[PDB]
Amino acid sequence: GAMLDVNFFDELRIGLATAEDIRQWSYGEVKKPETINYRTLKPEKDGLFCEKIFGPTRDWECYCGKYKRVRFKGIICERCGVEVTRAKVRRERMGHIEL
Amino acid sequence: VQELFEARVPRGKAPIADVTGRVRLEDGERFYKITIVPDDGGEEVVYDKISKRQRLRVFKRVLSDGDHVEVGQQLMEGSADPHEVLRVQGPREVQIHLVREVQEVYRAQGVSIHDKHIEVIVRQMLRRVTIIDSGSTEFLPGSLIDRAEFEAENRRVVAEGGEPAAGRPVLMGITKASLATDSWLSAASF
Amino acid sequence: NSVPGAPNRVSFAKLREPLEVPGLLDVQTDSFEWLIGSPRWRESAAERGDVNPVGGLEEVLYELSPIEDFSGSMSLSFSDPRFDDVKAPVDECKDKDMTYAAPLFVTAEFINNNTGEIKSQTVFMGDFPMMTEKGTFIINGTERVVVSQLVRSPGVYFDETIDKSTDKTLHSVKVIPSRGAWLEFDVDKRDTVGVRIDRKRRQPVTVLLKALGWTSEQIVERFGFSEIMRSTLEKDNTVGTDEALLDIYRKLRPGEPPTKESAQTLLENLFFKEKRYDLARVGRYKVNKKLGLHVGEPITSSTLTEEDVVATIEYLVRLHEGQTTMTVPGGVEVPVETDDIDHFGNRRLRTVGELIQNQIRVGMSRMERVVRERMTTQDVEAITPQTLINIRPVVAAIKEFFGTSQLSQFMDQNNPLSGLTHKRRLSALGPGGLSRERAGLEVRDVHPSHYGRMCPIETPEGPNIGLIGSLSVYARVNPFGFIETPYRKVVDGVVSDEIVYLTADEEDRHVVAQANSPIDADGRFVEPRVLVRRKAGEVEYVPSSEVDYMDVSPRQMVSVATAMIPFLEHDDANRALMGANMQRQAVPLVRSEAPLVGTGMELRAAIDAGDVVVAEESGVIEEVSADYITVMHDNGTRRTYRMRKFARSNHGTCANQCPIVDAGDRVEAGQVIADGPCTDDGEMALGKNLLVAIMPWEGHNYEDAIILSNRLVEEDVLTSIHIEEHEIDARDTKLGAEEITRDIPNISDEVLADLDERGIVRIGAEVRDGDILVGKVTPKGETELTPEERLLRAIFGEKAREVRDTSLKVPHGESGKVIGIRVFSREDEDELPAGVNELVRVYVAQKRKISDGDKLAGRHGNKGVIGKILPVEDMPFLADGTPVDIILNTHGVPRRMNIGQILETHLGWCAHSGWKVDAAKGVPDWAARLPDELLEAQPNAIVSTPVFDGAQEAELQGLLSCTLPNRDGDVLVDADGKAMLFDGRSGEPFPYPVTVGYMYIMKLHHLVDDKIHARSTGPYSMITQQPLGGKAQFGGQRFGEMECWAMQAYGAAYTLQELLTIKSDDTVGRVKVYEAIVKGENIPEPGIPESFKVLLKELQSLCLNVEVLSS
Amino acid sequence: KRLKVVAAFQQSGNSPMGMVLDAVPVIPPELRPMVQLDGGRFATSDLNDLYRRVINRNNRLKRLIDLGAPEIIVNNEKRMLQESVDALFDNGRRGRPVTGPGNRPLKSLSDLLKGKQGRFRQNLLGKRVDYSGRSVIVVGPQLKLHQ
Amino acid sequence: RVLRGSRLGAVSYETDRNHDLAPRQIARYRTDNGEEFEVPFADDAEIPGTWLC
Amino acid sequence: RQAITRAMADQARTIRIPVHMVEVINKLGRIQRELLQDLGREPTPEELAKEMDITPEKVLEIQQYAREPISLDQTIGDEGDSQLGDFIEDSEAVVAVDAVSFTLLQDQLQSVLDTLSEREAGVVRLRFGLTDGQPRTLDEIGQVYGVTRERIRQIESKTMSKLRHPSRSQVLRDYL
Ligand SMILES: C/C(=C\[C@H](C)CCCCC(=O)O)[C@@H]1O[C@@H]2C=C[C@@H]1OC(=O)\C=C/C=C\C=C\[C@H]1O[C@@H]3C[C@H]1O[C@@H](/C=C/C[C@H]1O[C@H](C[C@H](O)[C@H]1C)[C@@H](O)[C@@H](O)/C=C/CC/C=C/C2)[C@@H]3C
Ligand SMILES: [Zn+2]
Repeated sequence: GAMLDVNFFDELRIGLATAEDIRQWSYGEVKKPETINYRTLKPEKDGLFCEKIFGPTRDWECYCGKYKRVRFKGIICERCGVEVTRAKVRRERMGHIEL
Repeated sequence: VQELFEARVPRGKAPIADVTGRVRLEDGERFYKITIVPDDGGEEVVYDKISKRQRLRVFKRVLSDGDHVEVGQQLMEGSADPHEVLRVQGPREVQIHLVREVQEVYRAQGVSIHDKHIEVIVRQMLRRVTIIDSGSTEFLPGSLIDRAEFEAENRRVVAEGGEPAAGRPVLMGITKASLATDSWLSAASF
Repeated sequence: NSVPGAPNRVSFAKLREPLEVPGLLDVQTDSFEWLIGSPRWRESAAERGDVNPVGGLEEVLYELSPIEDFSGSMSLSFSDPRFDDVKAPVDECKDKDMTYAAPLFVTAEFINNNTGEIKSQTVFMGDFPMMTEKGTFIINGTERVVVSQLVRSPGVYFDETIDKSTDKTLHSVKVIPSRGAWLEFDVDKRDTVGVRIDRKRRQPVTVLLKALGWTSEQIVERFGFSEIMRSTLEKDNTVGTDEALLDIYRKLRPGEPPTKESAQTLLENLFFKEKRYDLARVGRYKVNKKLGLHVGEPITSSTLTEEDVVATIEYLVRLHEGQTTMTVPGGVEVPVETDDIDHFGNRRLRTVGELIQNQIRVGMSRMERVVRERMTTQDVEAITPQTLINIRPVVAAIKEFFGTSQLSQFMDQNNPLSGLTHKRRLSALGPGGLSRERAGLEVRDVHPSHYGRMCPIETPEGPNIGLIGSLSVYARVNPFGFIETPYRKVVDGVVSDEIVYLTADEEDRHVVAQANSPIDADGRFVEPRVLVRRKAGEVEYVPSSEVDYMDVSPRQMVSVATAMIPFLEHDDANRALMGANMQRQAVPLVRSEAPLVGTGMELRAAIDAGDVVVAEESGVIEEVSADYITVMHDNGTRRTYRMRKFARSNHGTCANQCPIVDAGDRVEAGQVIADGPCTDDGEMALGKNLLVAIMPWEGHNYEDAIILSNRLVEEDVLTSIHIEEHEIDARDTKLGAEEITRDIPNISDEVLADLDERGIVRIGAEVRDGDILVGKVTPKGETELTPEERLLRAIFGEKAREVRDTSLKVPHGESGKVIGIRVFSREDEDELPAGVNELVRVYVAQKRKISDGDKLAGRHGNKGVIGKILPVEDMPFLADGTPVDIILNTHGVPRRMNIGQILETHLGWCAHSGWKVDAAKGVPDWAARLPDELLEAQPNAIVSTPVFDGAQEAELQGLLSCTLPNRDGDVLVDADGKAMLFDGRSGEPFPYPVTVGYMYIMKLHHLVDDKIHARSTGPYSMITQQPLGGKAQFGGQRFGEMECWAMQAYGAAYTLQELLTIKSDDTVGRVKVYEAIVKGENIPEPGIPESFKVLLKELQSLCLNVEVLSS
Repeated sequence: KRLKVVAAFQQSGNSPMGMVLDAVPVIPPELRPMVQLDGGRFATSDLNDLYRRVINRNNRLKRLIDLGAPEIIVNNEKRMLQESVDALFDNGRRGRPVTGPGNRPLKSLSDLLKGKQGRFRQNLLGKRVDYSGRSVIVVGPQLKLHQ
Repeated sequence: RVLRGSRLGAVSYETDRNHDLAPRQIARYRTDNGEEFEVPFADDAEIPGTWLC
Repeated sequence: RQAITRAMADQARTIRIPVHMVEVINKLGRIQRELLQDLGREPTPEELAKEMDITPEKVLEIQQYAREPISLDQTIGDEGDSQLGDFIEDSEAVVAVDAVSFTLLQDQLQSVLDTLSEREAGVVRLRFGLTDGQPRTLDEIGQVYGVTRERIRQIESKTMSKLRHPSRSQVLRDYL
């Protein structure tokens, strides 16, 4: 396996994914049919855009706004729950639905 | 050109013989019943539905009854399907026929293509072989695998399990052979 | 001739044609005033019978009326539509971007059956757009033109398709109606029929026959002479008429338990009730003509009949048997034959009235459904037609037609020929028509019925050949939708003057003579063996007594834009196609000189195009100016004609209008009073007249390139205006509202000197590429500050300036003066979309010169870009110092078969220099048929050789031998048409004489400034990370698939890796590449593209464990 | 023809359990963005409707099971859940496609791959590049051959 | 002519430093079915009792 | 009917809108339909606010809230190969010249601060957080150097006067 992908490749093996691998890729169970707030235009909690699940919309900032510096990096806020990191991790983080 | 590279059956499919001997040329009612008398003691191969709109092949004069024809001689006029010339005249002669038939098209416009540009494509057609006897090594009848892979395991499986597979050369078109590749990622794009 | 203020354009024609050209926009105006129901249309239809004339609106409202509920206890009527005036005139609507509408008013009527009432109101039906006097509608400010459309006529059809496995001709019939359900009576591979009522599954005809109410005995005494129907009679296999109804119900409807009551009522509700099956009036007339049922009665009862069905089956089985005729019981006999779809007897023309009528009908269906719904839910003794009626689906259907449809297109105006050819344009695509991918190859070709109804030349030449055509010149549309064509009738060989308009069918009934036939000036031909056209499109030599119809003239089979090519009969069809297509892409120049040699179609095609102000009534001129002409009529009243100066067209070109009348002149009705964009003194003028040599010159005119002199750049000969329109709007946001002002943050006061005190620029300021046009600043909000920006602000003391600049800047590669400023504001109470307070539009204009790269063309498909603009000294001058203007190339002439340009060149030199033949010993022999007052002509005199009856070779050669000299006695051009040039560059004479003359070339709308386009780094896309595409943005070129094949075939792997990684998608790589180029280091190694990771995330998202492995 | 797939499942280290599914993954929201334009006209990405239908029917099924209902309601809800997941993975496969406003079928998750508009056919069709440009061409009869 | 879009997210530009960061603890949370998860909380911060895993 | 209308208020929209806003939006739509059928034209928003006993800016807010989103999977141009999402400029992207401008500005800032002394550059960097991203105060600077806060403030004002020179600061002036 390789999750950083620094330009050295030999094989691209496809395979049928199971329930354990599906709930092991995921960063949280999405459990509400909400996308965005209609008034303040921010992502809802536990929705299809939730910053707790997928990550922060703004670079190096939590949702409640407590941490805003690069010095706080790799940590998770105690209140809002968003891991402070870059805003390109919303491109890559996946979630799962429990049927 | 496209019906030659796809190895489809043609429209004006003139038949071919299978063995030497004089012909039992018979022009029936509204369609011909061409039978061939073999040179040696053999069966007389009958060709059923040869319509009168097809024409007699002219060679060396016009065709006559009792003409001692060759092995893979084209019977009527038209274009033989290359599947039948493979099964009759082996793998060498079909390469001679497939190049010369395509190169007859491009000469009508005075277009010059060297034959090695066509011999690359014809090489990709006859890479695989059919399986009629599975032997004892992970095989199934009707499968078309590579010639270089069918023989290489048969180099080893003749010892400790010596039931060799029975292979035969097959001719498949470009659209068929492009799908059966070893990389799923390339064949996904097709 | 027959136009009062006409320039004297002397003609070369020999034939005296009887019939003048009709109104060129009647194909629009007659159809729209048929739809309205104008009194002019009322008397026009009363001119030829039609004792009950009805408009489109009253026809729709009569086929809707009455509306009834499920009980029949209440009914709604509809009657008497009437219009108001238009709410706002034309120029005000085009200014304020309102549509050009007028209200409808319809007297509805509600009748209560139980207790007895009427309730008569005057229901406002909705606003309704109206056609102007040029055949154009106005939608939201723009100018839209509804294109006509060819469809297949409803009726019966017949064909056979032989299968070679069967070797039998298998017939078929498709009775295709309008708005109905299909049904067929095929013949299978066996000797049995196949009846596919609406397309579930095949069936025998005995099932439908016994289901219709027929016995085997009536089957035998009606169908009595075919083994096919006798074998299906013995193979009927289902006994029982009610059993036949049950079998029909069980076959047509799946998954439903059959019943004997509703099945018999279903079949009458499917094919004989005139509310869910309506073959139109045209279709009923076509069927009654084909089978001969109704021979003298008016066409009513738009549903089918069982007599027509059994006559169809009898016709099919007798065509399968093979006959020449058949009479039906009770009707006249008819010939038995198959049918052709591409014939113009089966291909009618759904014009603009038919299209608007169909949209109004499909709106009124939903309005009727809403009425039928709320007829029950409402309470009685309280409701009224004001309460029952919802006009919003009707007005939504109209507004959804005029915008956002295929047939409603922008008016193609960059010269008045282009508007005239965007109207009268016949297509086969669009709704109700065949798709482009589903277009058969046979429908693209020219059927022999197209002679006089559609031009076989003018059509687009992309992947749309033959799908789009234009009308002919003398053509005309029937009330039914078929295309008429005039013909001179001829009795006993004496050609009369009775002009009879034929359609395709009765054209095929007769035999048709030739236009240019030698008539003895008494009505009769001089030879018995005349060219003629037979029934099936054959060409014969008939004796001159069977001829019963002649053409009116030549150029009948040609379009308008193709009839403006001199010497068309010498050009090939492909190059004439290219010439007629490129004749309407010409741009309006600033001087607009009339052509020397032309046809006689310029004057009519200009004064019918509507871009020329015509004097409405005869009178005397009171006052001219640059802006208006006021005439004084014969009785007191005055009228002022407001010109349009520098109005923007739909494609950026200019639309000036200058007068041509003086102060004290006297005008007549129909006389031209003001020029248009591309007009000179009344007639069309799309280009200029230029001296031309045909030598190949130093490889600069290699492979259709053109070189020019510098005189055309110096003297503004090929220069044109171009007007562009910019727009910005100050919306409202969450954080506040954007404001239009001068206080732009972080911008120097040096570039803020142009614009005035309120933000916008002032009229007359010349702008470069990238200057500020409208000052606009938006609120932005609060962000954190980087320490370096904080320290620079602490050092310099500049404030935060929390508002963000998003101003309006002129895009790349544009310049020019500023003509006009139009500003709409919320405080001045105009209509605007929601949340927009200020809309401001700036009009920038520039004066584009000619340049190398720009595209020029003649009138014969001889296009080509400008290769070089030489100075005036090194250009091969004539024998007396005159330099030539353009230099064409020889090798492009003979292999394209368009020596019409050579004949135009010779006749242009003759028409420039002026000739005078010598009638001392009488007229010379070559000029015997040459008409009078062409024996001598002044220099710079115009002429007109018409399309198919023009100059001849002997006439042109003898006229070219006598071509009187210029200033000194020096005939510069000898008898072959050539001259002894001098090389302007070296100095020696060219050793052989070169063809010279005066051509007519035009400047096209493919200028370089709209095409040159570059990008280093600009805007990127959002979903994918590729650079954006298009000249409107910065835009990058598509490095496609075959280019990747070429880069693989070279072996250059590194360039392909770069082009697919660090120039498109490597998001962390692009900034490093730009940094490495700026700092001057080596370009770093490329990474994984974004598209591959997107593919990986999708495959992981689709429950597929895709894994990358190394070792 | 059955021993093909039976030996396919036997020979590899796979298992046939994954053809029934118990947890559905969610593609990241940057690949299905809800971007606003100038003026607040929002632009969704047409997979959010499918995900919303799956979430709604799953939550309703959970509420019905916790409530306790007769078998007809629970079987109808489970059938609707199954059809929602089917429309999410491939719209238009089983019967009529789930359509949006104006009878337009929604671009499902499999429609990003197949067809002329898929990821594969585009990625073989080629990308757009920086550092490029075009213009009309004219003849250059004074240049040398490498110019 | 051109239409622009914007996701509602600010984009900064800084240096991804790996050396000097704010230090942080790690706490283990336990679910019902024996699952363990480790959450890096900040130092000057209250450790909440329950936490959605 | 209560449960069906409640579910239609909840789940029939892409972005979620609460129940009272759905009720006033449907009221606004019904009143606009009635005034369209009565007046014959589109009503003025001030007349709608007069009818609904509210303010016209509230009418505009409700009309802003009522706008449903458009989809990104249709064909904008004539050819269907051009989808809608391939004409959207990502305005929140990296301009790729400001980034290298920021790096060059950081390098010039480092050189300019190196043209001062050690203590001056130290107190300016610790004042503005130039090295870690944390703006300390004069108490922390006087703690790390062992002097009063007022001496640190005097040194800071002296250095700010030193940097405010044309010779020392034209190269930084050109960066804004
Ligand atoms: C492909 C097509 C129209 C093309 C856009 C233009 C014609 C293509 C043929 C050609 O290359 O010459 C078909 O048009 C109709 C229905 C289906 C098709 O439309 C289609 O499927 C494609 C578009 C249909 C409606 C578009 C409406 C609006 O899009 C803009 C504004 C509105 O109309 C467009 C402008 C149309 C006028 C054109 O006119 C052409 C030249 C330019 O291409 C344009 C100025 C001239 O050739 C003009 O004289 C001929 C017009 C064709 C008459 C209508 C035929 C059927 C402009 C791009
Ligand atoms: Zn937070």
